[PDB]
Amino acid sequence: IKFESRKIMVPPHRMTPLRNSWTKIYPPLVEHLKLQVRMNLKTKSVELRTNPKFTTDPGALQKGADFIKAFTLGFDLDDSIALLRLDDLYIETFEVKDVKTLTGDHLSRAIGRIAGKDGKTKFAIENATRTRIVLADSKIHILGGFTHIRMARESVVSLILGSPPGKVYGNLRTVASRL
Amino acid sequence: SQVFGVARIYASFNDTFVHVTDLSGKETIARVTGGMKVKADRDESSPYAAMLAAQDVAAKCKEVGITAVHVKIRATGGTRTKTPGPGGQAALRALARSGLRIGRIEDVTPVPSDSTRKKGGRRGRRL
Amino acid sequence: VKFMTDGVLLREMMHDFKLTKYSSIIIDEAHERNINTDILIGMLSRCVRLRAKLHKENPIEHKKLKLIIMSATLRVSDFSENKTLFPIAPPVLQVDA
Amino acid sequence: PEEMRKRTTEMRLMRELMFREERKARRLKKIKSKTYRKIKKKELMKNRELAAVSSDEDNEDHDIARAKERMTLKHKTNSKWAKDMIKHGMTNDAETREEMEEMLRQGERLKAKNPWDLLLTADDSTRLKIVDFKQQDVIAEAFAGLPGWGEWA
Amino acid sequence: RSKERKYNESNGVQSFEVGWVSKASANQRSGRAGRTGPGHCYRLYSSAVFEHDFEQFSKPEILRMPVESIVLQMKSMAIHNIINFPFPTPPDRVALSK
RNA sequence: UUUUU
Repeated sequence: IKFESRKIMVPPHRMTPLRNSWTKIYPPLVEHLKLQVRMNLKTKSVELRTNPKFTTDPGALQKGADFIKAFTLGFDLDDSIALLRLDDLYIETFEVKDVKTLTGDHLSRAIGRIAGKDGKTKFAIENATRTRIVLADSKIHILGGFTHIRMARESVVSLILGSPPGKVYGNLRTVASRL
Repeated sequence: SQVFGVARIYASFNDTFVHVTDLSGKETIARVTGGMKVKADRDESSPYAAMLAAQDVAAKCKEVGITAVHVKIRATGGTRTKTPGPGGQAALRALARSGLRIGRIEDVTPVPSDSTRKKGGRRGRRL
Repeated sequence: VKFMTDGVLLREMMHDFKLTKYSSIIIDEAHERNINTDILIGMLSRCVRLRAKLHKENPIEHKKLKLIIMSATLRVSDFSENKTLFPIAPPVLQVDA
Repeated sequence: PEEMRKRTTEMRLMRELMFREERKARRLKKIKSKTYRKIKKKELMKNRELAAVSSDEDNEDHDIARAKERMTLKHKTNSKWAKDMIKHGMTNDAETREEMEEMLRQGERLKAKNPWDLLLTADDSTRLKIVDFKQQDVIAEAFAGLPGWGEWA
Repeated sequence: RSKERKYNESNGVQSFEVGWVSKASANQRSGRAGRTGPGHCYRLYSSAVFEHDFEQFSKPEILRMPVESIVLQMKSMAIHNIINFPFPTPPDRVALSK
């Protein structure tokens, strides 16, 4: 357990939620993982370090950094905590333009289709596929198990390509039953 | 007492590479890929494949004398996705657990100022 | 010598746990297995040990409490073999007539 | 003073807020699909009905509304739109027939003629102030059985 | 035969059912004779039914009815860990949970 | 059916 450090830059639009949730972020990092936590206000980057005399799990530092990173991407705290709890969760990230070059109102409607009315469609994918989805403008992040994120990705991509939400919803029930 | 190399991780859709080289990048120390550690071609991009590849290079690097590596993770980039996949994320975690000191982690994905056309076509791809 | 409902002892215990007023406590008709009776025996097992310990510490200030469980067709294992109730198995007396 | 800085921030939040409604309002403005607008209208009528936002109409209010309807007869099939759809076989379709019937029912509505809310505040103030422990816990005992914000933490 | 109140915890439905008494309960009924003189107990069921169908003892009171009052009282004792309380027969976890 | 401070 050698002295190591990680730096995770916080984008400005995630600083204020980081403030309100800081009380629930440093306890698990400093207690379970035995990590030395700090935020450099000058650089606005969360700094994590291994304490050689106290830290014991070699994977604590990287485990903590991914947890901070998950919150940074826009995932709620409790969902990010799942990265600390478990060891088999990964984040899939891809853009709308990667699937299809959509611009103007076509891009706006594609984002609206993925989220659905009142976010119903996004929750439908999240529940069926056992994953969490953050829809940041045209940037989509999916969190979950490796086999699970791929299933959610396919359901999302079908929506981008133009498949109506209703048909995608039925497909979610089928895979959900298989799960 | 502390020798640095560079650990290049190329996380594509259908495979993950873990390549460790000297600081310059000319000399290869150990290249292991997801395919060399799995029986079925479906699981080459699987995180489990990356972990085995990362552990193998970590063991090999310790034999050579390399004790720390700078991580330069990258995706396919170009006209395709720019963020490393879970195969790359898994490879990074395994390298940390291996005891090999992680110096600095940066994303070096090839990002185009503006690129050629994408292979999908007007209607898109990746059904 | 005072006859009373189980709930009366429960409340008097609410107000004074050591039952300093009493020299002995009789739980009659224990075969009925009443919920209140079960609670009282569970609490009194603990009380009597407490008062014996205090008597050992200071007999003049603190005195012992004698506990009697009275029943007809008791499943004696429920109260004799239950070590959580009584770490030492109490003696059992049978009236043969 | 530094209170001036506080004033600028409060204005900045208010400006950032007004933009957000403008962007959302601009986008909802462009969508003018009948199905989308129909769903929103239905949900709104439920909320207003459930919350009773609309005041009850007095008998005089109903009479005035009925008077105008009789004066005009604006909700019969002699209107330009209703006559246009009817005379040209466009009302045989289900959807345009619903709109015609919707119009007609709305017109019909206006044509119709021993001796034996105050929300309870369950806060601590409304309380029966009755008056009746550590040693009893000793009796139980005898039974047996922002940090790190800017500095390293 | 006795008409017992059975409480279905899963749905909170209360039912009254006529079922066989326990052997001890039957023995207690037979004991009502013999208090003032030699007496007889005429049972309207065969010994075959008695030995097989009759339970030895009826279920304790604690396992049949709600325990919300008892939990509150014990919590007022600062008996925080009711699970570790030395019960004669501990109550079911589900009943405690509700 | 019982039954309780």
